[PDB]
Parts: sequence; C-alpha cells; structure tokens
Amino acid sequence: TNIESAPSLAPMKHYCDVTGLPAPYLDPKTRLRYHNKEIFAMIRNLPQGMGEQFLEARG
Amino acid sequence: DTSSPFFCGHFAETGSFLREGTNVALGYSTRSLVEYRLPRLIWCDGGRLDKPGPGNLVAGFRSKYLNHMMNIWTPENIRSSLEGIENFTWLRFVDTSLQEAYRASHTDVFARAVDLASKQNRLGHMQIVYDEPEDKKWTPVHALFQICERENPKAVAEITTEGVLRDLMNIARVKYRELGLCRLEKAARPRASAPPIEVVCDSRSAVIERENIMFHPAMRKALFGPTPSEIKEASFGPRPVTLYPPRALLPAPDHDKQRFTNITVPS
Amino acid sequence: GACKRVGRSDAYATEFDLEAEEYVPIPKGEVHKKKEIVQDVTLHDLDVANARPQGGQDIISMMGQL
Amino acid sequence: PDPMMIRWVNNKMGSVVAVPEELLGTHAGVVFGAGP
Repeated sequence: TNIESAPSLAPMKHYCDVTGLPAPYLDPKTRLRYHNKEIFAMIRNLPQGMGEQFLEARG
Repeated sequence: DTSSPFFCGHFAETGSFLREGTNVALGYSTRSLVEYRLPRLIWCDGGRLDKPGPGNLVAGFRSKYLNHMMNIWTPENIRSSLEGIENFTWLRFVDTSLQEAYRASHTDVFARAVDLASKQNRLGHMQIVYDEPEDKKWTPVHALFQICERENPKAVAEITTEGVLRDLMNIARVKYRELGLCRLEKAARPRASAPPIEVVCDSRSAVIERENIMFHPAMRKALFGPTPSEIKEASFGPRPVTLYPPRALLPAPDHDKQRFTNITVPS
Repeated sequence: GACKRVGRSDAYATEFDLEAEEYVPIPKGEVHKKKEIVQDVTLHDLDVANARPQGGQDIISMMGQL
Repeated sequence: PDPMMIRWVNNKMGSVVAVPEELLGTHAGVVFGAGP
C-alpha cells in the first residue's frame, strides 16, 4: 500500500536546464547543462542565488 | 653509447617525468605519418566487395553460393564423384579424408601450416619397423599413393649408429656455425624503420577491422605459444588434452646476439 | 548467414559521455524485410572461387610478394 | 617441491626420476603408476 511507485534504471538523455534545447556538456563551477556559448556566458555572469535555483527546478 | 635506426612513424611523447610516478601503463601508440584517408562509404558501408552490408547485397549470395553450395570441395560434391574414372578417384588413397580436404581447401597457407604443426609423421617410421624381405614393403592402403612420404633416406639416416649420413644431410648448418656467422657483429642495418600504412577511416568498424586483421589474435596465438593458464589447465587435468599452439611456432633466430630487432648495444 | 554490426543504438547513447561508437537511430521500418533478387554469376568466378580461397579467409595475402 | 617439474638425475650408481606429489593425481602419473 502506497509503496507501488517504481524507479527506473536506464540511460537518460540529459537536456539543458537553462533553455529546453538538448545539451551535451556541463560545467565544473555550477554543474549546469548548457547548449552553446551564449548560454555559457549567461551562466558565468548570472547574479548569485539563482544558479542553485536552476538545480532546484531540476531537482 | 647505445643506438638504434631512425624511426619514421608517429609515437606519443611523454609530457613530464614528475607526473606519472610509479604505476604507469605503456600504450602501443606507433602509427605511420604516411596516412590514407578513406570515407566511411568505401571502407565500411558498400565500397568493399566482401563486406555483406546493405547496399552490398551481392556479397552474401556470392559468398554462400561460391564457397558452400557450388563448390567442388564440399563433401557432398565429392561423395558423388569418387567411384571410377571420375575426378576424386584418387582421394581414397592419399592419407586424407573429406573433412581434411575441406579444411585444406578453405583456410590460408598459415592456418594449414598450423594444422600441419600437429600431425605426427608415421610413414617415415614404416621404413624403420617394416623393413624385412618377407614383409614385401607394407604400406597402408589409405596411404598408398604417398610414395615419396614412405621411401625416404632421411628417416633411415636418423636411426643409424654412426652418423655418417646425418653429417651430410645438414652440413650447411655445421658450416654456417663453424664460420662464426652467429657470433659476428652485425655490420649493416636499415637506416629507417616504419609501421605499416593504415586507413584513417572514422567509423568504429574500421578500428574493429584493423585490430582484427593487422593484429588478428589467432595468428599471434598460433605463432607465440600457449598462455601459462592454458598450460596449467592442460598439465593439471586428469586426462591428456591438446593445445592449439602445440609448441611455440616462432622460428629459431639464426643470429644469437641480435634477434628480430635492429637495436644496437655497444661492447 | 551474413551479419554486420551497424552501430550502437541511440537509446543507449548517453550511457557514458565519451564512449567511441557510431550512434545510429533505430530503423523505422519492419524487422523482417522479405525481398527477392535475381543475380548472375559467371563461370570464371566459379573457377577462381573453387581453385583458390578468395577474399573471406585469405588473410595471409596481406604480405603481397608470393 | 616444484609444482610441475619432473626431475631426472644420473650419477655413477644409477639414474632415477623423481616426480612431485602434486602430479600423481594428474594424467602425468599414468606412466609412473599413479594415474587418476
């Protein structure tokens, strides 16, 4: 009862978490999937307190 | 002052000494600076007339119906032509079988030599044992036409008390050893060495084909010898078992100081 | 009985992140395609394929000289 | 006490072959009279 939820075990296709486009590589400083160099620029100059909110929206 | 010949290929230079301290792993990074750039359509997909991929739809049909159906060496196509004036009349009398001929007419010169490497000769021994005037020169009927295998002076020569004929059959080796052509220092050497040219094709199938042809571990196993784990499982068993390299089929190098290399050590 | 490995499927693409295979998509057709082919063989190709081993297992031909 | 080496020694008196104990259960003891 209420323990019938089941997880998975399979390769997941990791997408971007700034935009919704498919992103193939992350960062060392903030660990964000990102599409290209414009999104890398906006990641590396964003005001503090939001780079954790992207991972909070992702989990 | 040590030395070596010039090397034409492209190896991998080590970065620094103070990084890879104790537990390091050498990598076979030898590649040729001469390259040959093929696409993935010719080298992989449908440019080869042997690879049976889609687009090359002929290479499966042609393989089967030229190597196994319309072949004059398959045992069904021998069994119908073995009874008289027909073409495989003689196959009963040579010391073979249908499977012997079918393996001999599909392998290489190499794998057929490995199959010869595990066949104990006995028709030379017939001349040692069955050597009576009453015995009327007995040969097995399934080895009748192998005449030159049977009457051989070397087999009788290897048995005699005085070696007056064993000192004539291999006098080339004795003269080659007594002149000191094995202890003589190697005066000449090639001025450049190189690895073989490889194909720079950027599929995984190209790397698989390169490491299965250019290296091809069956010939390496048949050339260098058995694994010591295989020697343990073949020598601690309850029954005698055979080995696919029955001995190390590397030939003995005919120069003792410098074998199979070109590296020179001062002395 | 002829087989070719086309590649690794793109569902298992991002298992690791720098594997080296050829990631190709799953074919959007049948699994069992049945087609017929009319095809010719010349008798000289029969002669060569029955005389000497050709192409498939003839790996000692990479030496070249004899 | 070698694992798989069979010793032969020939002196002025005779010549003897020593077999290790670990090979008597194997197939190498069929000639020497041990066997499986």
